[PDB]
Amino acid sequence: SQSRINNVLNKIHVAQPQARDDVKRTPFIPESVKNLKKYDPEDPNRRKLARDIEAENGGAGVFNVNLKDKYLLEDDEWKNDIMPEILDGKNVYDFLDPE
Amino acid sequence: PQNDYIERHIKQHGKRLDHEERKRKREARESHKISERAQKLTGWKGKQFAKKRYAEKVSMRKKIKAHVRGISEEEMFKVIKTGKSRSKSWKRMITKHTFVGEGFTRRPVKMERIIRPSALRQKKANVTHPELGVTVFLPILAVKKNPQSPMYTQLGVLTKGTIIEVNVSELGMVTAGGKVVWGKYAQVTNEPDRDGCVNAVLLV
Amino acid sequence: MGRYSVKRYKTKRRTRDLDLIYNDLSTKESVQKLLNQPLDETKPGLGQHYCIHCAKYMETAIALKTHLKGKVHKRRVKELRGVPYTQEVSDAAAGYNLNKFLNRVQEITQSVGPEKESNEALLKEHLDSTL
Amino acid sequence: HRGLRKVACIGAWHPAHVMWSVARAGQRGYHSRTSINHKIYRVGKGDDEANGATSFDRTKKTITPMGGFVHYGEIKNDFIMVKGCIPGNRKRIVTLRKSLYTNTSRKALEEVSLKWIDTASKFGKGRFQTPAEKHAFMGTLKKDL
Amino acid sequence: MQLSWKDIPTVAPANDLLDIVLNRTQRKTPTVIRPGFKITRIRAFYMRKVKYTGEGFVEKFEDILKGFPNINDVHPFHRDLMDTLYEKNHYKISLAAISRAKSLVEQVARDYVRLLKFGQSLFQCKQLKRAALGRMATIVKKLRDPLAYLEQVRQHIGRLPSIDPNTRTLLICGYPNVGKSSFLRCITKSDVDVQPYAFTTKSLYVGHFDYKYLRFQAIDTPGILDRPTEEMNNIEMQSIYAIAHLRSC
Amino acid sequence: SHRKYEAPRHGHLGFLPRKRAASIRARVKAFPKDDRSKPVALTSFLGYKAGMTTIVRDLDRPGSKFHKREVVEAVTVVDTPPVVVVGVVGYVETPR
Amino acid sequence: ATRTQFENSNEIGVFSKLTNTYCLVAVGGSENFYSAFEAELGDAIPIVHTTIAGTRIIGRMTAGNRRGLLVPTQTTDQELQHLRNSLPDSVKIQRVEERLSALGNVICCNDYVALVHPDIDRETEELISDVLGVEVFRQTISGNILVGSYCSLSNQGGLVHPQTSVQDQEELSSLLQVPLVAGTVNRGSSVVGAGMVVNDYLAVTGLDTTAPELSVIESIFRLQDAQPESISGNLRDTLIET
Amino acid sequence: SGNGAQGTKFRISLGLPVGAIMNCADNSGARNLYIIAVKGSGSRLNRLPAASLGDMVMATVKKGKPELRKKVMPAIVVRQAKSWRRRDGVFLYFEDNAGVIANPKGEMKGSAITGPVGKECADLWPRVASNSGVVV
Amino acid sequence: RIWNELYKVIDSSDVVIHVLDARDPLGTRCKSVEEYMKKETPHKHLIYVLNKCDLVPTWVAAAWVKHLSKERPTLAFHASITNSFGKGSLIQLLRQFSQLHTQISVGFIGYPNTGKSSIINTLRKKKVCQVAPIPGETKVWQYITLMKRIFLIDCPGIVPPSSKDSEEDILFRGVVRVEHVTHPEQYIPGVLKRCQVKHLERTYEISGWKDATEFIEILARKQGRLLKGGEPDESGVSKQILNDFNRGKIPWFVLP
RNA sequence: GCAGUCAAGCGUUCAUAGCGACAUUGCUUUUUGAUUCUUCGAUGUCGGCUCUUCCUAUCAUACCGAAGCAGAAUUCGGUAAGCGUUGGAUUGUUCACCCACUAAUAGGGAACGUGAGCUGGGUUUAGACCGUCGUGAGACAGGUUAGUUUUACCCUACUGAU
RNA sequence: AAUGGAUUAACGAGAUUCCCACUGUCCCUAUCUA
Ligand SMILES: Nc1nc2c(ncn2[C@@H]2O[C@H](COP(=O)(O)OP(=O)(O)OP(=O)(O)O)[C@@H](O)[C@H]2O)c(=O)[nH]1
Ligand SMILES: [Mg+2]
Ligand SMILES: [Mg+2]
Repeated sequence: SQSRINNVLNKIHVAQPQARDDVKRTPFIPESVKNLKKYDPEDPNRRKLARDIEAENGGAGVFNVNLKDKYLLEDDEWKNDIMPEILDGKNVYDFLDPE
Repeated sequence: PQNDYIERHIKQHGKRLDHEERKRKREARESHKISERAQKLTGWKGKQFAKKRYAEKVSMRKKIKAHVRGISEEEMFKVIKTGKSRSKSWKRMITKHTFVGEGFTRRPVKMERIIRPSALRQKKANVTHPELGVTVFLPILAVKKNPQSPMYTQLGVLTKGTIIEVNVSELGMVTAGGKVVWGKYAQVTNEPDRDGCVNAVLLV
Repeated sequence: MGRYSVKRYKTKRRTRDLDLIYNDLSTKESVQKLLNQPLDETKPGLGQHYCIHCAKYMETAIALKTHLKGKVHKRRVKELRGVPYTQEVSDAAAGYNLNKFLNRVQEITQSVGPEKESNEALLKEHLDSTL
Repeated sequence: HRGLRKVACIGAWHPAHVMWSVARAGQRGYHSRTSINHKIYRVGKGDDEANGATSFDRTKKTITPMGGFVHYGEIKNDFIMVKGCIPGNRKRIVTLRKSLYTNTSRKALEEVSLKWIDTASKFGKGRFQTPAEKHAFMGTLKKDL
Repeated sequence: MQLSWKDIPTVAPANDLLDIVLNRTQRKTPTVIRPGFKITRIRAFYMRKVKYTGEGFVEKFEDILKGFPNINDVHPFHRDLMDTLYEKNHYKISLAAISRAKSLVEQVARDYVRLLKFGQSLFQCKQLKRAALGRMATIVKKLRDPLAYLEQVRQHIGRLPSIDPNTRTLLICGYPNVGKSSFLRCITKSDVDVQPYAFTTKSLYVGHFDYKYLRFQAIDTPGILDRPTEEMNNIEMQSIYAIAHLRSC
Repeated sequence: SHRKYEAPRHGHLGFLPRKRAASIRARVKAFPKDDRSKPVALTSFLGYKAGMTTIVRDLDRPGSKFHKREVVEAVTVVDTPPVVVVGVVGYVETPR
Repeated sequence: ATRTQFENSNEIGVFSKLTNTYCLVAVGGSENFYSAFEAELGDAIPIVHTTIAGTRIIGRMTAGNRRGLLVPTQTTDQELQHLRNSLPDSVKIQRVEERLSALGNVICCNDYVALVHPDIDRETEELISDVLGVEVFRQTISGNILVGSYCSLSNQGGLVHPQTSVQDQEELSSLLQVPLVAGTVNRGSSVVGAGMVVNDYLAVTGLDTTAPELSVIESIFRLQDAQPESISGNLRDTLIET
Repeated sequence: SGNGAQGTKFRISLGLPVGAIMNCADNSGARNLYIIAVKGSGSRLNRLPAASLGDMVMATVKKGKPELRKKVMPAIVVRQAKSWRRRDGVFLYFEDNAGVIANPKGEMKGSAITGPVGKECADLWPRVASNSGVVV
Repeated sequence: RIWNELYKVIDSSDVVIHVLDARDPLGTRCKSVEEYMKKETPHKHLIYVLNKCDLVPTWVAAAWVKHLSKERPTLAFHASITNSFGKGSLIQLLRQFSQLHTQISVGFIGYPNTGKSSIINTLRKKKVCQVAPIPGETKVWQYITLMKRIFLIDCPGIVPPSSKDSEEDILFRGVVRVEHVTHPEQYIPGVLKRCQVKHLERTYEISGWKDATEFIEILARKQGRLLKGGEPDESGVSKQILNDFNRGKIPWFVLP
């Protein structure tokens, strides 16, 4: 062809960085991921995978995910409490701060 | 897909478990359902069932054997009331079929009285022959004898019993001396109002 | 609701508004774009002779001479003197984001103010030299 | 001719009687009706102060809007807050039956959680919730000092 | 279109196809008129049934001539499997018979509406309706033999495998009873019988596999005996154009 | 002729005759039947309708596109004082 | 590389956000799309159901990396509080107000170097370099104005849309310091940023993604532990046919 | 809903009936669109098929490039200027009518979208939301 | 009905003249009609007439009658009354057929806007027929008499129902009333091909034009016909050009 | 349709004095899907806005049946009228035919439903022109334009009210 | 072809077609006064 292969060459010819710095930049893999097992589909001992936590109490349109009970507070005793979000006038999220 | 696949699926899996029970219990019941459809099916479903049931008894018994009326003038003439105020009952239109001739060239509308329309002009006619039993589609050349008046001879009304002069060029018949015959006389046998065909028996 | 106010203030027939027009004068780059638009077929003065204060195209260069010498165009000059009334002025009136409000008023007094007045001075320097 | 707010052709030539289904003019309204599947949100108490305060608001206010309801006074009794719109008008007697059959949809099973109840005045384009807000926002007035 | 032919609905035999269309114009159209009516209503009643039945035969015929894969200019491979298997002469003659049979229905419908406008009574307009339906039934009863052929080539053309000649294939050719079916069963997912007799596969069987992130298809052959090299069995002739046309190893 | 454009009927034939009622208190036509194992429980109640108001609500509904979102909606408020009992009535089933 | 489909849509980057240290998914209907991330990522990093302005399209309203996270103006205070409770205290969260709200279509980034929309303001060009800690460059990919949709990145490598010129890749690879390939995803869809999500060790794309299309994505993003991107030259014979 | 539109579509006010000229929001080259019919519409005597925000309509082009004029093509409406109801307690409306044009699969023809895109339209159609520079 | 009146006047007449446009007779005339005349009515004569010949120059209209003389006699004619061309000639031509028939109906067949009902007005030399530059004039034919022998009949104009022959030259012939085009601006590059550079610049006289989308606005700013708001009306200027193409206010002609 | 052919039956008893179902052959413009661009005198007035009801000979939706029915789709066929059958483009026009949507754009009746509901668009006076015929008054093969029928308070019916 | 024909500026409570502007004619009805 020799008129169409330069279109295909736009995919094949990779790019090169030309290395343009002093600063070194490295990828980041957190070591909890490296230490983690690989999920196996059929296994006597595997993790629950909340697909399956969903199915055992109702189907897909009737199970109710608590968006809470999965987040990090300094005390888990108040993980279910309620932000007031309004007092008399002038809603709360404009007033709260550190100190 | 991927050539014939059901008959391979018959071999390697079987039809069903009760496929030989259900099929055998079909024609055990079909002796009772033929008498059931003939007593039901009210209104034209009992007509076409009886036409196909009677066509089966004929087809099975063959295997055992193996081993001019008068035409009024109030019809074929239409009162054409012309003008703005529809009171001019003068003009007439032929409502039956007509051979018009080869070179015709219509007269003016102010001058004419009798109207031969465009759609009812059969030029060619089915010419059946009693000897050799062959129907040939031949053109008409002239209208010699018309019954019920000598007046419709000049007009050309082609109802029934009208003797027309039909050419014979494709047949190529041989005469005495053998010059060749190119024309005959044929008599029409059906009203062309009922169908656009004009059937004419060539007189032998 | 009424008869006259519906004719001019529908959603279809809305003008630009006072908020954006103060932004167009405030810098020297957007002034030179609007004074030098590329000519367009779907615009009344064929994309020339555009007033920046009144968001309005004029038919002819004669129709800028008679438009600037009028009480209609001396509204919009007097209208655009001060702080352009954003949303932030209305929130500061209820006791809400003063420091967001007062810092913008601090910048219009210091920086954005005399940059605008040195642009409106050059428009009268230019529209008198060409007309 | 003869008007435009009407049915034009009221009948054909047979039968020679206006039939019972051709929409003539007459009484509108003041019929009895039955509307089913209305869902209770809130059952407050008369002795309970701060009925209108939910778990979010925490502002001690009653469900009575400012200056009361329109053509109806104050609430100070038990009440039922049921969604949608009950047939009838204000200061009229309604009767509340219960459900006639076991309902099947998931909409009959939801545990509602109110987040805010409006109490701005219905006698105008009301903006304020409590009469302490209106004095907070306006500032003091001439008849005050 | 290309690569597959499954989208042809049906065709009935002439005893059934005449039974459908004439039943269709009895149920749809109105059916009751009286002799005391105006002549314009009686004439325009039978004008409706001639044209509506006339379109009824054509809309079935337009479902035949559009569906069948138009054997000239498909591809010289798909033309030439159908040459050996379906016999191009009988294929092209029968479809051209229906195209002749379609145009004659248009001629009879356009005449017997045009002749019917001068019927001066009920006893004349009825006869033009019956002669318009009869001369259409003559075309159908005459077409009884080409319809039964086209039904059986419709049931076989859906079950042909889907191949593309421009795609990369590979042909597996050799003698009968060698192992070329058993080779195909282990190389790819396909239901091809492995019975130990000579001519098991009578048609081209295709299976798909993947090498180096691509799509390959493996076309099986029936296996051949060359003996006179000019004339050969139609089962065996399917191999030769699979070798000639298909541009792959 | 045959009406040339089919269209639905204007108005519902079920709620006829459209006429003024017999009393301002609408009568109850039928009650939930009887489950004769349950405790004693009243089946209806009567109160006075008074006005409307708005309600926001965090919609906890599985499957919807407004799952875990907020929804404004309008409710009625029916004034409901306590209601005092003064009588008992018994009914004998006849074949009428 | 994993094929996964939101309810029946192959578009993944519209509906999900994936960084090195956290993942963000929508709340649509059932938790089949949610568990398909936990099959690959697991307990290690927080995968958070959230909405942005009550919408499902959260992969195009936010933009962030393993340091910081940016949410637009229309994000309610509840959806802003809900994100902070879920994520640990390393990741910065800041509501950004701008003219334009689609932060996903506008800010394409890795942990190190980000590109922005050209008409973006100078005030947030400060804010992106502060929160994300990255170098900001004002650039178009072959003259397309939305850099978040037609260009995907990670610290490993990046993928651009196939209308990009040969000259424009090498000019732009000097800025990002990563290898780049004009690629297609989900059978020739040019929108490569919304088509897939990717971090430095995982890629999730649609079911419409074909087997040659996984070959480039696995290679240019260096996903396995024995793929140094040099084997994309050994995959040339696949790409000649495609 | 129909093809391409993921999810369901709630009831909003019908702003654009048949024969309503609206602006064109992409860089394809059309200036105004001209609606001829609305897909997913009802059927009632004497009504007009009315469009809304986030619908697909068949629309012609009156002003634009001569390659684009005189052919019907689908289009998705992104701005309305008739006040509708978000389900949190606010009504809102835009300045003008606008629509982008697309294939029946729902995939965009242009590369960018000028002006703000509606929120209900951006949820229903993913390929619009990839090309939307501004949401709401 | 437009074919029902055609098959009435073909059957009636003896000599059918056929008017052909001198601008372009080969795209004008008919295709199914002349083939029909030899097969079912062979005894009829079917002569051609080239009218509107003052619109075309001298040597070109003399070249059209010579090329067509090999099949039909093909008179050359101009259709007006106060200054005619060929008035005594076609009168003398009809004295030759009626002498062979020693009444004779003569119908005027033709293509629309080619001048059937203006040639009767110069044969009768009075205002018999309705003439107007819009195409759709008559619904019915009318008997028009002279010599006591020759009867003039004017059918309405006939468009052969071919798909091509063109999609867009149907506007370039006087067939469609050009008020009813949905988009007339696309046909403006069509009339640049027909009309030369000098002929279009001898009438509007402005300047040199390129890129016909520009040429319309060159005219629309000079005519001063513009929408409210300073906007050049692309429709109302393109309509006037496509009329002046058909009415003959611009000189265009296909070369022989 | 005509002209044959074949023959279970019919003809006072009856093959062959003579009829003839069920089948079938005669061509009815060319055996290789090329096209046929052919609309051939509807002599006559209803059509449409609003609105209701009724048949089934069912176009959709409910449930079955049968076919090379792998699925997907799609056809034939039955029971069924509960419910639903549209928006536009050219002539007074129905007649005749497209464009798009739709699950589907099914067929009919009720004085060819419906003028003391509307419409006067068209149907039918007197004014006027052009064309044909007539010496003429005038009529038309015909075309164009202009143009008065206007209750209800009566008994019944129906929707509401004592 | 003074049974008068072709042409044409200006003028017209004359006959017909379209384009901008515009709007409850219409989608689809609501409300106020005498
Ligand atoms: N300059 C010039 N104009 C002509 C000539 N002949 C005809 N025309 C113009 O062309 C227009 C159309 O002529 P018509 O008599 O209406 O032709 P038609 O459409 O067949 O007429 P009908 O038969 O009644 O339908 C006339 O109005 C004349 O103005 C000519 O010879 N020269
Ligand atoms: Mg073997
Ligand atoms: Mg003309």
